Amino acid sequence: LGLREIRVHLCQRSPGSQGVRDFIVQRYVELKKAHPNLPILIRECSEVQPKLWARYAFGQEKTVSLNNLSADEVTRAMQNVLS
Amino acid sequence: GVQVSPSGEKITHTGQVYDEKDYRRVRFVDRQKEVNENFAIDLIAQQPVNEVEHRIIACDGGGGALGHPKVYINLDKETKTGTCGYCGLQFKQH
Amino acid sequence: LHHAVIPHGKGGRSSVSGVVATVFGATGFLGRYVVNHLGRMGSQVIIPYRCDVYDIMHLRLMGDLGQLTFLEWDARDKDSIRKAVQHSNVVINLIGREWETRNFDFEDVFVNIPRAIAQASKEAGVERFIHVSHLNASMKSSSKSLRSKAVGEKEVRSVFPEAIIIRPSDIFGREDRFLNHFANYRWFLAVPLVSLGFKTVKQPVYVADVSKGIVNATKDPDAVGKTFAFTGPNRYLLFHLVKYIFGMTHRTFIPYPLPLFVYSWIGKLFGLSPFEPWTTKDKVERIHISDVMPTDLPGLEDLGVQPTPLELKSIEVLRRHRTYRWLSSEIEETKPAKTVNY
Amino acid sequence: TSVKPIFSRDLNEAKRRVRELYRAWYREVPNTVHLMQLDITVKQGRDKVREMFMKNAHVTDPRVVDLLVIKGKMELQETIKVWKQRTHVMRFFHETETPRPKDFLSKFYMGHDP
Amino acid sequence: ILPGAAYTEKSATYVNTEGRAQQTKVAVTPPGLAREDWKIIRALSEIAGITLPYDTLDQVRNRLEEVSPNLVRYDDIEETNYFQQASELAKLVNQEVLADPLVPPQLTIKDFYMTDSISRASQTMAKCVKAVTE
Amino acid sequence: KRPTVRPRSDVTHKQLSAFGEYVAEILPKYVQQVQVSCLDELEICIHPDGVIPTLTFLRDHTNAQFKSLADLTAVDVPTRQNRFEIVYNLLSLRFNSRIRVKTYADELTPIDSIVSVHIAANWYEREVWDMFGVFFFNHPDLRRILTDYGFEGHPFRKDFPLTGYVELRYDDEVKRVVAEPVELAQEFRKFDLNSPWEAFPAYRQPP
Amino acid sequence: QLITVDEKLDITTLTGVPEEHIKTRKVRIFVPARNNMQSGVNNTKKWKMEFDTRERWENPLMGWASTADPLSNMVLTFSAKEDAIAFAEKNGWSYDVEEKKVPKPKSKSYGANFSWNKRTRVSTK
Ligand SMILES: NC(=O)C1=CN([C@@H]2O[C@H](COP(=O)(O)OP(=O)(O)OC[C@H]3O[C@@H](n4cnc5c(N)ncnc54)[C@H](OP(=O)(O)O)[C@@H]3O)[C@@H](O)[C@H]2O)C=CC1
Ligand SMILES: [Zn+2]
Repeated sequence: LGLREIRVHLCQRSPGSQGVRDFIVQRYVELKKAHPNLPILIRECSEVQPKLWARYAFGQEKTVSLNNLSADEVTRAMQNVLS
Repeated sequence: GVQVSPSGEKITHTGQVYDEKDYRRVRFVDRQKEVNENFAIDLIAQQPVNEVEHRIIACDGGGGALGHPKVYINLDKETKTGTCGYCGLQFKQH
Repeated sequence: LHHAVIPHGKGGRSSVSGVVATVFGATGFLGRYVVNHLGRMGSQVIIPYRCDVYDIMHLRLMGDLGQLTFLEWDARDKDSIRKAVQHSNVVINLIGREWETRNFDFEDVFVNIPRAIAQASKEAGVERFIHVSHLNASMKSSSKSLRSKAVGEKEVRSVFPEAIIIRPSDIFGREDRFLNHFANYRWFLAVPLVSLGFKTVKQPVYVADVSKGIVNATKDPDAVGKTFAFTGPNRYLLFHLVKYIFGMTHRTFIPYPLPLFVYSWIGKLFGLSPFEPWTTKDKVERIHISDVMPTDLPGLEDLGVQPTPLELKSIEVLRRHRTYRWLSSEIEETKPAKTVNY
Repeated sequence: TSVKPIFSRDLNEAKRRVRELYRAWYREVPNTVHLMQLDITVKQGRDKVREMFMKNAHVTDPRVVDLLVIKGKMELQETIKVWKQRTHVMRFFHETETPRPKDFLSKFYMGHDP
Repeated sequence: ILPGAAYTEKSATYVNTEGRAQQTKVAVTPPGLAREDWKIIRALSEIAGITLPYDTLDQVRNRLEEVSPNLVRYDDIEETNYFQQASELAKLVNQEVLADPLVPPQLTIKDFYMTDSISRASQTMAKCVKAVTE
Repeated sequence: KRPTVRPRSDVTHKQLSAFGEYVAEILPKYVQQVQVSCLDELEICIHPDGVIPTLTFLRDHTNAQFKSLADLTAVDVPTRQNRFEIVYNLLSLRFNSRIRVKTYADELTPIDSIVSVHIAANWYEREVWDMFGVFFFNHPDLRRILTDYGFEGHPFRKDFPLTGYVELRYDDEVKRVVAEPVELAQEFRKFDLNSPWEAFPAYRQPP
Repeated sequence: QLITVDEKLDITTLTGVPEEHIKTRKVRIFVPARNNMQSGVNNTKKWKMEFDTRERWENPLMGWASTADPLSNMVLTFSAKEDAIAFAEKNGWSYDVEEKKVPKPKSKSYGANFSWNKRTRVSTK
């Protein structure tokens, strides 16, 4: 039912992940100030496709491949997750 | 050193006697476990300590090629006594 | 739980199960299969034997090193039984005879010996006890053997509860006394049957099934106060069963009726023998009473064995009796027996 | 990628030989159930034949199939003749080996293996 | 009680302070009726109605990849970043330090030989302590 | 004069190197890497298309009357992709000399048979097949020799375990000699013995 | 003539091994580490291929370490990593690789033991 964990996956150097790094440095502090009790896990690796996982009440997870996605589109998909 | 256990079995120089709940006592029924009475700890302790004159000596087993490799033992200490590694013969100097 | 009775291995020879077992009728016909199925998965099997060492050789194998311990005993003499069950978890009574002797009657086989064994088992402190009665075991039966076996089944509960009492039908196997017994009626040029075999029903079972059943019951956390009916499938009518025997053994078939009193006298004078008799009064009686409909009780499939039909394993038993001109004949040329339900 | 053949241009020319081999085995089984006094039925023998064929039905390289045909022809030689015995013939059925479980929980109950 | 296995007795990942994931390799199998840990959890689940999706270890490594893929990358440190955001985000909260010192608990070698269950159960560590305190 | 070490010759080395030049320049289509060891032994290495012509040549030529096959072997080397290094040991009886012919193979790259040249090679090729799995073309029988009849595997490969995969014992339930999966009362104690010190710098594999 | 087999090379049906020790078994390809009791490095320099160890138990008679798997002491030797990867893919086994580990080259100097300013001035000999 309710949202329990989000977690983001990305790379530090593959440009398909750019827009996620910019989104982090732009909106992460704002998002955490808006959701100070929610955990949201940012884990970066070398060469993988970005993802965004949404952990609901039971073991119910939802992925969306936000590869080569501008930061505004990242934030739109993320608000779709939050709502 | 052939003390027995409360179960009634004999005990080896390697304290090994099967526990009372171990099913592997069946093999000793109408039978017996081979355990040696002549222990080496007791029998090497039942030997004197060889006073010597020097501070370094040499121990073969006693037969030359029938003993063990010729090693050398220091005897500078007086808190204790020297001791061979192959055999267990002890030494001292005065 | 001692550290040595912890099961290890991939479930085979040279492994461990924790099934230290005293098997008292091991020198027989069911006990050899029991010991085989125990050693096949790794388990110590104490085997008390009174016979000569020549007749324990086939049991000397069927187990890895040190897992088969034989020790001599005597039913008359206690302290030859405590000595056996002194270190065991399980005890499996298979003792039984198809005739009395000067030294041992049926009471002193099915009643007093299980009572002593179970007393020793309770005093030693073992966890289980597998008694083997008969399916027809009833205090109101016709045979001394069956009444004695019901009395033993009751007295074993009275002494050692938390027990397992298996009640098989008449078992068939390579060296049985059921199919071989009916097939050895060729040496007489005609076979007698009470009422021509009708009004009699037989639900035989195979040795491997009973053996696997015992060998799982010694590990099942269930089956502590449960009786079992090791019957097998395909209830058979005696005339058709003997016809199938004498078709698979391709000799001939000359049936004819015979009353029970003259056939009983025949069994008596055959049992007049110092050696292993061919026939006995109690054997005739046990042959000519039907097997109970066993569906009031669990059976094999409640224990982890799918029963085997007679038609698939009988040739292994019956090809011994064939002649040349028929020894090289297959299972699918005997127009199988006619089953009944009743 | 551009390798040599053995007895095969590609897979259909090899499945031809495979079916020939199945043919020989199907024709041979009733003779072996009779010669050596097997205590089984002709149906389950041919079922074992089809089973031991299907154990290698996942393969596509023609060279593998050709070597398997060769091995099967060797086994068929040994079985047409009575070089081998009731023992080696009944060794396919696994009549003593308890069935290896394919469930997680039984494996967990006995053993540390998967 | 559900007996598990030790680092000598299970292939397992253990991430260090750096972040390097590192795979153990099974040396000896665990004793008695003791088993691997994820194995016990999945068996529990199957006894319940959950029945977690994975049956083997490689599937569990795929799951670890789904959660945190820094873990399958054995002996592969990965450059992290984004400390300035944590700085901005911790500068907000106002929790004050105490005017009280900080001694670590491992103040001497006497407190080094016994730090966990395995070291607590050890004749050699106890001999070392008996030697250090005397 | 050195009593502990072996005495060395010169003429045999020169002879066999000259004969290696001979075989090389006379049979170039098939030949690779002719070599002569420290101890006097010639060793020719061959493309598998050259087995029958090379063996017939050394059998039937006048300066090379190698008309007696001593061995036909194989050596499993999992490193090289073509694992099996198949060998032929031949002697002359006219010049009192031996020679070695070598070629390579794989599980799926068989070799022409040789029974048309040396009838001795029938059972040897059957053995190589039984032990390594190297099929041989136009061989008369080519069935196992040494292994059991219902045997699955090629033992002398390095990827086959020493103790095998099956084990035998007689079961009273079935009255046969059943084959069961391997289970040892004592595991074979493998030992690590190779010292970590270069004893032979001449064979120093460089990096 | 030649043949167009593009799919992967597979040999599992030819080796005649069972399914258990093909699918269940896991392989570790590695260059063996140096035994730190010795400064010798020749037992390195070759790649190897081990299998996952399995249950070893004590025979109740004598205490001997028993096994049910025959690949307990299976150890092979390759001169390159490509060859071991090829062999494991060929025999249907699943592998896990440990990339090579070389010691760093270090600037050794005996005169640094006798420095004027640095802390390398060792006090013994
Ligand atoms: N057809 C069958 O076999 C059926 C059997 N059963 C039951 O199955 C059990 C075993 O059947 P089965 O295996 O055929 O029995 P067997 O006659 O085949 O062998 C039974 C064992 O009992 C031992 N035994 C018999 N009398 C004595 C005695 N007086 N003192 C000591 N030991 C004795 C024998 O030892 P030795 O031979 O060395 O004297 C023998 O090993 C019996 O309890 C029987 O009631 C039930 C239904 C069918
Ligand atoms: Zn000495």
